[PDB]
Amino acid sequence: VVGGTEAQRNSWPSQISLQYRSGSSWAHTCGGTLIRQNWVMTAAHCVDRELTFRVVVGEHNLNQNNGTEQYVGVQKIVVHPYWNTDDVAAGYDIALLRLAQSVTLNSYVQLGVLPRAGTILANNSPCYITGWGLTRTNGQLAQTLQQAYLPTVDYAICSSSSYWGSTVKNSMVCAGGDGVRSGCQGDSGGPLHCLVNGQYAVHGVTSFVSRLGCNVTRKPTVFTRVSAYISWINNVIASN
Ligand SMILES: [Ca+2]
Repeated sequence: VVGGTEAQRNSWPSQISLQYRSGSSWAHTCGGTLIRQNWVMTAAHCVDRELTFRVVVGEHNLNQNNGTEQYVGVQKIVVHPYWNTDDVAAGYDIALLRLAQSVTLNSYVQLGVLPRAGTILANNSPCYITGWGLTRTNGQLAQTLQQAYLPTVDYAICSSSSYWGSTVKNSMVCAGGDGVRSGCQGDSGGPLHCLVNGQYAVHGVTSFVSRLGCNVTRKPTVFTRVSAYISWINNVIASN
């Protein structure tokens, strides 16, 4: 997260850290959202490679023991059937991970609230992006969970020539673009929490930013619109 601030520890309890094994050590690569005690929602491009993955819930500081963490392996990876790794702009950047064991829900670990199917947010709706991703373009990961206020930019405006143009689809959500705050590498797969009817719901899965950089004016961070995949998500969890 570029231009963010440290989140209160465990204030976004559904946020998870997706890590892969590199030799005898582990490295954070993406964010994700705990949607069931044994299911995590993340981006398809995060699990495109054949690596050994593990999920960490209740995490805050990646390098220190916070006394709230739970580590669990990944038993199954279900990528959306239309996902095309060579065309992130085509959409479908979403994947569901079945955890090897069910995590224990508590003060630091809770399920994320998903939107009702088809829900579209009005322009400039209040949302927050969270993650341990780079704090600057071509920079380094954040040690502690970061958050940044990132209001939405409706489709009509985001898909115009002044912003992303035809690179964005109606199956995506755009947020930010103020040139100061944005998601960045490492935030991928993470949530976009938006205030709807008094509660924060996960409306987006961080997908991509401009090749020019993370925080670019009129180049909002783009997210997979969760509300367009509710039926798919329910069908996978109900038959797997
Ligand atoms: Ca920690």
